[PDB]
Amino acid sequence: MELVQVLRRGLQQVSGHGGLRGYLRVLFRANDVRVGTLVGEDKYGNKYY
Amino acid sequence: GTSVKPIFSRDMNEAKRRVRELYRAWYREVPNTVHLFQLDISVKQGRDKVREMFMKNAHVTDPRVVDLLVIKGKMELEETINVWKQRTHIMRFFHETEAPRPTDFLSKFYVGHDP
Amino acid sequence: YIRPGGVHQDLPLGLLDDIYEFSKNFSFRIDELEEMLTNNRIWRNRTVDIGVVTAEDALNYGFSGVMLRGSGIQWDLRKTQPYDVYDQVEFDVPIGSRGDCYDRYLCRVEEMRQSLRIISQCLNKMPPGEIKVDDAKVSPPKRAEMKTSMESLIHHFKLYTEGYQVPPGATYTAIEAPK
Amino acid sequence: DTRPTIRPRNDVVHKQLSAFGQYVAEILPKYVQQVQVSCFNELEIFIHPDGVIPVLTFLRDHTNAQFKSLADLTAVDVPTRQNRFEIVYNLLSLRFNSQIRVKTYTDELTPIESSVTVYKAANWYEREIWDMFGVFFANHPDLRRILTGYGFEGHPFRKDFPLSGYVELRYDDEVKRVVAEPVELAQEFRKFDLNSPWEAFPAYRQPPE
Amino acid sequence: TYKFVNMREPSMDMKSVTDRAAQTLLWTELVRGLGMTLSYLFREPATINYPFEKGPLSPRFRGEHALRRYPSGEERCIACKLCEAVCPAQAITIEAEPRADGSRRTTRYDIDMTKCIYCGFCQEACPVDAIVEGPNFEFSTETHEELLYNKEKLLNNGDKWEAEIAANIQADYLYR
Amino acid sequence: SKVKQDMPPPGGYGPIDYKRNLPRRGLSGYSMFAVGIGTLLFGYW
Amino acid sequence: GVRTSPTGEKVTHTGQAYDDGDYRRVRFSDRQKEVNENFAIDLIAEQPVSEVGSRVISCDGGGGALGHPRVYINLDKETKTGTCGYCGLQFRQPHH
Amino acid sequence: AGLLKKTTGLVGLAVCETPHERLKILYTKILDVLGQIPKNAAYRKYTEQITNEKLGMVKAEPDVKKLEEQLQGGQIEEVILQAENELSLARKMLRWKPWEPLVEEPPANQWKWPI
Amino acid sequence: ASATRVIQLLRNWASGRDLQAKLQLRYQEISKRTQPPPKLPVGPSHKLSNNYYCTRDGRREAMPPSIVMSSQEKKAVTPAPPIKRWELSKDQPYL
Ligand code: SF4
Ligand code: SF4
Ligand SMILES: [Zn+2]
Repeated sequence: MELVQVLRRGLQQVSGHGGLRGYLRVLFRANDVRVGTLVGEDKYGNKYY
Repeated sequence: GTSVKPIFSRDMNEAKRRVRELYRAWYREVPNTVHLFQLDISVKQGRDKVREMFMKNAHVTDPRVVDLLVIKGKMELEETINVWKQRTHIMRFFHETEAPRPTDFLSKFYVGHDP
Repeated sequence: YIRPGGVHQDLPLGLLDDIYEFSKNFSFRIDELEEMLTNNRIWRNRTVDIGVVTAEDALNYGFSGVMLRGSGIQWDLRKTQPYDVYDQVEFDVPIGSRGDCYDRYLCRVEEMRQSLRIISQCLNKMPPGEIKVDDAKVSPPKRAEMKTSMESLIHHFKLYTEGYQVPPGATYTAIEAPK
Repeated sequence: DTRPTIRPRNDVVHKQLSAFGQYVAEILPKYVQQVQVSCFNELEIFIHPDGVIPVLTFLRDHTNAQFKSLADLTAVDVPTRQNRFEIVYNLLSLRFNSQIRVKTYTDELTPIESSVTVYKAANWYEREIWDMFGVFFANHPDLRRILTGYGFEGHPFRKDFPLSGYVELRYDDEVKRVVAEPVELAQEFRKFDLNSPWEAFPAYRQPPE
Repeated sequence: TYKFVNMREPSMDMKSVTDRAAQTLLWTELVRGLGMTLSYLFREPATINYPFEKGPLSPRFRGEHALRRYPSGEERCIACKLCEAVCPAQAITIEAEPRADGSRRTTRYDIDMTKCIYCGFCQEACPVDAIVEGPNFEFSTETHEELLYNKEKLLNNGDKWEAEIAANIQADYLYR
Repeated sequence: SKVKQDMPPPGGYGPIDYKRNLPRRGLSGYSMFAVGIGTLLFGYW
Repeated sequence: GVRTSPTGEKVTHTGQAYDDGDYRRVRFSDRQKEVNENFAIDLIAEQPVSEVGSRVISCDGGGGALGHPRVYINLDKETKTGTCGYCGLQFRQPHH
Repeated sequence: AGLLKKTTGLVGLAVCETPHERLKILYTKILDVLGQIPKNAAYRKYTEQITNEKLGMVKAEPDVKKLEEQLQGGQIEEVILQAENELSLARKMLRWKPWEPLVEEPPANQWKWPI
Repeated sequence: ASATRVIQLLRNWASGRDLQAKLQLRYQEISKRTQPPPKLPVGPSHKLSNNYYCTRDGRREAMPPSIVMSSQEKKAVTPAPPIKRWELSKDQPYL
């Protein structure tokens, strides 16, 4: 059951990262696929989590 | 005041005695030093140079100063043969990288305001 | 940080708490090392009975700290000559009885634990008060006092340009640095 | 302490050291010229230059001294003294938890017979006193340079020696070797004269001379 | 007080020696090393994803220096000249002149990043807290000349990091 | 205002363990050899 | 503000200006000369002149602890608006 | 006395199984060599004071375990080592003979810090 | 922390100890990085009553070394009492 939840969380990462495109984008641009709440944004496009 | 301690030598005779074999040793070492250290200078250059630093201080009178500087001059020949120094440490004695400093009065006057 | 006359600044609020959390978990990390190395044959055989020295040669050679305590020499600066507040705290000096490489290793890891003892005691007995001496001639005045009082400004000026003049003399002070 | 600002003093150790100061003095009225116990419970035994072995062997093996820990040996180059160098031994007693300081005056040429026999710790602790200062130590196993560069010239800790020295290195592409040249700095040392013209603490003032 | 660290009394009963023989023959203690290191294999790493996340710092951090200025805009530095006097590396070099207004400030505040020590004495030096170290530490470069700073470069950095250091000294000046 | 500076909690921080906590685990030496021999005769059989 | 030299060479508040030849300017090309566009002199001059009716006025400069060492500049010279040395703010007093 | 302690806790220094009489015969020896140095000597008076006095109970009290606090100088097995050191000193300063006045008064004011 | 229970038993069993009690990294336990402003104490001699520097002169109260014997029936003493053999550890004497 625990492994099922972890797999569920893994799929939620893809959904959180705007589907497939964002998930592949962040993985090949930041080596991170962990998603957190939006916290702010400067006048530059720098997404902050 | 005049009476003082002979760190190794009573008289300049035994002081000049000390400089002799060290001079003999320094002249024997030249062919092997240049060989293993892999230099480009000639054996005679070492000999006539080993000549050189023996003379600029060949004017002292206190037998302590000469014989203390004897152990000073003692203190590189072994530092060479046991390859302790580098190539840069004995071409340093062959000061060559610099321009030849000015000798006539006019040349110093031309270079700058420094005697 | 450690300046003549005390310390330069005071700790940020709550710093004692975070270091306390580290102190609780650190003893586990020491156990981690001892599990890893202490009983391992390969480590011992590369370390035990290696580089042994007698007590007399170790002392005559000018050695200090673990180099003596590993060889069984009964000596430690914090205990014999307690500087600062080291007298108002107890700690078990880990004296070995072989003098080889292994004895010093166990001597160090116990000194790790005994160091952790000092953290615990000073943490539960941290007194209030100022961080530097109350003498502007050797301690720069507080920034707030700097910008309102003349004598603070003069003393701050002369301390940061000329500095305090130390009375003449000589002194060889000694502390047990972990080396 | 009623006055927490000033450091408390320990008088009990003060005369106890003073008692031991006279103690060693009476054994060797030939060597011990001066004994001094400072304010901070530090005792100093001023000895003659040829006393490096005797008094140290005394302090090392005595029943009431047992000072077998050689802390350090240092020189204090004082130009204004006819004996510029001042070799200073520091001794520590495990049994009596005390410290011993002995100083010997010495000129440049005048040698000091090595104390290696007394303490073998001094073996390495002379190879730099010859390096930094230039005081030669007699009957010593080796006097090799271990701080100055290989073939470096001079004794840097001497106060006639500049802080920047004389030689500066640089790799030279002409000869494929780093070579030395006379030192020229990007910026010179902006020395500061911080000795205030108004007198300091009057206790240590020199008498009218 | 003190304690021994190597006094081992291996009991010579038939029990303990069997354990000792078991230890040597079957590499029990070595297996502990395997099981010990295996334990952290199955544990999370603590590897910060730089530069997507940095290390934790404190308001007292000392980094790239930056000369600040008052809320009005006038520079804080007043030819105080204390900063280089207390600077233990002599990186600061400052020369003042008369100024047209009479608020005679300096023309030069060259501090060599390859000479300074990030001592912390700089802010403690000038009473008007003119020069402070900004929290920046990524001011790396490729030519040695750029590390040599000058009065324009510091003042520009002061105008850059002004948003940060102002809050840093805001939450730390009580300690100072 | 009253003096506020970093101080321990009024009861002090909790106790900090400092012993060596090396775990006494594993089987007895005879059991090690017993099973070690035990799996053997299974293999030959 | 900031001015422009004959070679462009945006002058600094100090007044540094490389000459026509001035071979040292070769380090400037292919790069940029760092200039602080904000000049100290003309960002304090336009600041409003404070009107405080007293002979002696403290000049801590805002945030006494965080400002500059407080001065007690005199305000009696009616010709010249008395200003703090550290602050540079020009304090004037209305008609004594 | 009692059971012979296995180790002294100081590597290199071993346990002597007959310590009391070794300490005895040492203490007489330093008393013996102290016969040579004349009576007026202060070093003689100092160690003729702590030898016989410390030879007292080691002659009387035979228990080395109690001898630890009789001498307050740690373990007996290194007390005899220290006693040997005192014997070495007696041999050494039988040459030194420091009872003469100073060899030299200190040249002018070489002392008197500060300068 | 993230780590599921089955992993935790594997880590706990392999290391022979429980690790969820204390971990190498940090978590919410740390103090927040926006601690309230402090109110640092004043000096012991900060009083505006009698506080003359004539009392505390640590630098000035120093004295040049005391002259005891200069070149220009007895007892035997030691520079300090001989050290005291400290006892074994009460918590754990034999490690
Ligand atoms: S930066 Fe500070 S110390 Fe330096 S001159 Fe300016 S005010 Fe003085
Ligand atoms: S940068 Fe560091 S070394 Fe340089 S002046 Fe400032 S504090 Fe001193
Ligand atoms: Zn002002």
